Amino acid sequence: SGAIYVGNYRVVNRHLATHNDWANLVWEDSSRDLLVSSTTAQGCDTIARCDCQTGVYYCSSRRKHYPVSFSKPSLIFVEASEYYPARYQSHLMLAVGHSEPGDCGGILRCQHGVVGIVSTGGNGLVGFADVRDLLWLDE
Ligand SMILES: COc1c(NC(=O)N2CCC[C@H](C(N)=O)C2)cccc1C(F)(F)F
Ligand SMILES: [Zn+2]
Repeated sequence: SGAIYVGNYRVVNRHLATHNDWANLVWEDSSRDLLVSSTTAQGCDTIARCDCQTGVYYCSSRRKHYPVSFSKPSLIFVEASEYYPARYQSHLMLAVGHSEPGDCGGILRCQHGVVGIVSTGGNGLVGFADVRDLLWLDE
């Protein structure tokens, strides 16, 4: 679990969005596993606007932060799950690191701000949904 809170927006994994997220929907994209909902309160977070390929993520299944080197946002094949058929997920960045399904939502940050959230993983890999291209989150 986990979310990004920037301005009047809440960014979550689309597959973990609640009834209230859908009732306050701003934008969603199944191909990216992202959903953004509106908030009444002003959020705590800053979005990175950079091309960093290293950073630190929070791993809830270890209660620890880990440093990672990750690939540039790209189209990656993701096996079928209960949430989605087998498909290519776009804007996904992979890294070697521990992750379990419940780790989705953990934030990846670099020195500039929030980069993205945990969205996929397995076999010593962790995948992050990028949010740095979503310039409208800042206005
Ligand atoms: C494949 O199972 C996982 C997952 N689950 C997912 O990646 N997915 C399930 C949720 C939607 C994701 C997506 N964005 O489509 C895919 C995450 C971390 C670790 C593992 C594990 F180690 F068990 F293999
Ligand atoms: Zn950066």
